[PDB]
Amino acid sequence: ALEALNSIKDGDIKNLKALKKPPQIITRIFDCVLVLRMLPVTKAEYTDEKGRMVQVGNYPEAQKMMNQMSFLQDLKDFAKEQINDETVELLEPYFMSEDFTFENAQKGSGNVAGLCNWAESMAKYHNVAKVVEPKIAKLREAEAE
Amino acid sequence: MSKLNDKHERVRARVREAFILFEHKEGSRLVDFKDVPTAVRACGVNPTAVQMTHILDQLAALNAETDATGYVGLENFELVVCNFLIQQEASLFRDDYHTLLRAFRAFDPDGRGFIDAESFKSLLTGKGEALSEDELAKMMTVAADGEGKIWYEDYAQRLANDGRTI
Amino acid sequence: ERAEFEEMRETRRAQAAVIIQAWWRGHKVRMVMSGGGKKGAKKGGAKKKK
Amino acid sequence: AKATTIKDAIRIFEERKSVVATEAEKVELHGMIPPIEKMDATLSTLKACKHLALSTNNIEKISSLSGMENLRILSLGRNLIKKIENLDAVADTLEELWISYNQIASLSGIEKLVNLRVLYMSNNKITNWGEIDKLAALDKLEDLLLAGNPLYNDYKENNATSEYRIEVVKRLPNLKKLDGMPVDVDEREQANVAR
Repeated sequence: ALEALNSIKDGDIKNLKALKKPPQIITRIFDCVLVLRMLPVTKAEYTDEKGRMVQVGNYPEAQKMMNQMSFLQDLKDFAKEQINDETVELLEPYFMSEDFTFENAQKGSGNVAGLCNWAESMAKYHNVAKVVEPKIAKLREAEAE
Repeated sequence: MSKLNDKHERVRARVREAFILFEHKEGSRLVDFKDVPTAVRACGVNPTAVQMTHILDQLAALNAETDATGYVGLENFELVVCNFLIQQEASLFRDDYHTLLRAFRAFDPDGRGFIDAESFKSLLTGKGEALSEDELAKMMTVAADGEGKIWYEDYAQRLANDGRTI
Repeated sequence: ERAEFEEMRETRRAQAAVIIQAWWRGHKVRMVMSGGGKKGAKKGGAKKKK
Repeated sequence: AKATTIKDAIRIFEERKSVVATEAEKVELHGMIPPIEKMDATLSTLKACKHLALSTNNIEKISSLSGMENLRILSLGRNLIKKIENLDAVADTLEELWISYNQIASLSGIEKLVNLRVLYMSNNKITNWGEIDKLAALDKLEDLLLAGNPLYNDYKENNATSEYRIEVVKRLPNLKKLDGMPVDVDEREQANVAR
């Protein structure tokens, strides 16, 4: 999962910059990655569409956060012993829905598939670290005993 | 109910008009805390020292939840003044002249019709809501005549007719 | 009866003093307001040409 | 298609996980379709619930937390909660509170969570250090997250993240982790000398 993050250092940034205001269907997963990065978002049914009933991302927030040059550091700087409690709290409805499928992601463009793969890899990393923490605690207790 | 809501709207308009008179800035919807004892008396009521202290404490408690800028919000001041005025009208009926006449008669056991100004000043200085010497001098200036006799009937009539428009 | 009267007269006088002081406060504030804002009218410059 | 009741959320969670809500330690009624708008007393049946997740909904007020004797984790993020209140029912067993991103500007009442250990309420409406000063009453608080608040952003845009962390550690000398980064001994010393 970690090696899948640094390989997307600049191609996704360039493609998203040239994407020219993408629609909300992939703005949803873009804001998913944004919440994983833990940046402020407004919380309401903004531009809500009937049929999904999911917290679809806003229109101008994606444009505001697209031109930021810090995305390379966002996709690079991370460490262990993380809980990602806020992200696992706010990312449930996107897992409940079925609009993040790989087949749906590849329909848009190459950057969509890479961003979805990055989000999935980071979620798997968070889950595996959450499993690891009590395990390593038990290992150190057993070593002391 | 609709009638209750309309009456509340009228009371809101009246209390907003009263609040605007003590605004620190025009349209700021804020009143200085030091003028709150002066502003509460402006609404046709006569709060006691205990009542004003309770109003100040309630306003401070309400403003503790918001930014402590030293100014009282229009909504909070309006709610507090509305509650106090409604309670005063409900309990103390508007027989203000008779209430003040009884209060003044409490100081005249013999029913002579007049009360000594120096004794009045001493009693108000030592008893009840102890007031300042400037305030006492204002009392003698307003009430006492050239002979030093305070006709409590006329003084109570003047006190009750203090421009309070119902 | 004398003890009761001695207590009652003092309590009544204290209550009357409190009431009259509060009502005088209100009357004083209302006299101050009735002394309306006769602010000094600043004589603005009378521009003649335009 | 306006709001989801607690009973509807319970039935959906039971359909998803094939487990009874009353017997499940981790109850997941969060992210319902449509989002839940009101929190009611049906949740009192979750006696064995240690992880209640009602987050990402349209809940505006916190209420009806009674009946959950074993409640250790409460998740209420991405909601319309503005005030910390009605936490006395589960204050004895609650250790982590997940109320991040909310519209909370005042931290009155958080002192009721005497047993709170993890408090993630980042991206809220905190604009003054007085709210952070209210967190000093939490003796067991070891982790705090406040990234995205106006107070945090004021230092972040001015490149004063270190000063923000020093102030946070000064007001909470026993804090172990801040914004996902453990508090180091140098930061502790700077907070001590500033205090």
